Amino acid sequence: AQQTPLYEQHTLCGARMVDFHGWMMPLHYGSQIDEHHAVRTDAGMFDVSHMTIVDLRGSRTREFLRYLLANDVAKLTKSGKALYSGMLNASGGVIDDLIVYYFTEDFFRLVVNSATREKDLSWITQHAEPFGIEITVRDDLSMIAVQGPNAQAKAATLFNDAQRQAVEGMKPFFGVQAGDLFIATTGYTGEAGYEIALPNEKAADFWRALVEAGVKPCGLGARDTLRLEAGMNLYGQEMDETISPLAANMGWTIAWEPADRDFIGREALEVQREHGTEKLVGLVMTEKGVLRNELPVRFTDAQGNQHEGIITSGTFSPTLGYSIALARVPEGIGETAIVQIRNREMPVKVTKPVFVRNGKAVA
Amino acid sequence: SNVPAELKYSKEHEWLRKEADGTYTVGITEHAQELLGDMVFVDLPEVGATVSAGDDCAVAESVKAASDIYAPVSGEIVAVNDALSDSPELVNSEPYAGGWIFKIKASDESELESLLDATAYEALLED
Repeated sequence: AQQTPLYEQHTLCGARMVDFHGWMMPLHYGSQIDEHHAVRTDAGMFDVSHMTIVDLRGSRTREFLRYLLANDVAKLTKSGKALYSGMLNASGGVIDDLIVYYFTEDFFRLVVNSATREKDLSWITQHAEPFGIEITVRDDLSMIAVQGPNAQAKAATLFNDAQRQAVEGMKPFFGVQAGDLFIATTGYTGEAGYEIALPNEKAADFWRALVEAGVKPCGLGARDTLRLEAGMNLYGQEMDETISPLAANMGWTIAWEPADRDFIGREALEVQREHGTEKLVGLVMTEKGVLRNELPVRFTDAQGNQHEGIITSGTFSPTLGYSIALARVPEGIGETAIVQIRNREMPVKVTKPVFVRNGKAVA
Repeated sequence: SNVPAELKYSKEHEWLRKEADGTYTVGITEHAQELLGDMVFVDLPEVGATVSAGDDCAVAESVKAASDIYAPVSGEIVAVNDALSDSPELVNSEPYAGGWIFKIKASDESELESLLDATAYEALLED
């Protein structure tokens, strides 16, 4: 595993480093619970520099993306507008989820996860070729996510005047280049904030300024508890190449209309949607204990027949004060289930696959 | 004082404080809490249980993992720390004070002399 460029900054901030898909990354800086609290109530930040940023240019870029992705970038009509989308294989399974930004008719940007960098880049370069797209992997850039109710105001203390005017009152899911900073109102936590990409050689200093602006360093531990409360998927757990997006609470991201836009996996997905699929739900365990990944989830229908699903992600929610999980389960589950933890069947509530909105329990 | 001077210590990163009444107060060290991370639950033994050293007799649950806590010595449990039910984070914030896990009446004197003193434990961490 590589030592990441912000390593001295992380260690000055008290990081406990762990191996994370080939990079030593902070698991936390002292207390993952404190770090979760900081993002819910003030401001926390995450080194997301091992996301890969991909710039796509050429007259056929929009057409290409309308084919590659299952959401529809035709919906991006204002400069800087972003959307979340799945990228599917021919059989309708999820290769990755990603964010894409529109800048001009012939300039878009994709951001992809570290774990799936190489698979996605290969998929992307294979399918872009016939469209004659200039494809730029921006490994020259680092990126920091600043999240929480005071994240934007704290970050914006570091912006010059041009930068503040460019993002003033910017709505969620926009990204804008302002000087050497690319500033986007995106995030993986359920809170307001930015993700800010900037040259590698500037990142350590910018992290330092952010700490000084009152933004708490936050590690992977907190990144998982915040994202899971917010009902946001993690590739490889909530979905993978064998799982349909309709079985991963990604139905809302499929842009079915207009009907004449074919995209990779659309045919398979149409079939899937007609057969019907399993569904991703929330689970809440108010009794003592922690739900864990891959545990069986069970329920008995009115007829007395048992059905089985599986936890895709489990954790302790600091905001709710109970364990929560996302779980993929047969259609027809009711309001409760049972999860096998050790050799005891723990009852759980079945809920929508989101636990927190606006720092409050979606109760 | 990541290692308080006057305590005894075990291999599995617990500490023991001999009390006025001859019993031992037991908890996990600063080192052990550091590696556990924030505690969200603790499962405690029954008051009155007899344990042998190395029995798994409590569980610390963090956001990441359950983690067994072992009896440092043989004896009978005479108390457990009920504050951990509402404040498990004390294991992290006060590992030598409010974060104590249980109290034990030791039943084997040669076990008690194998325990490390402050300096030996500081040395074990030095590896």
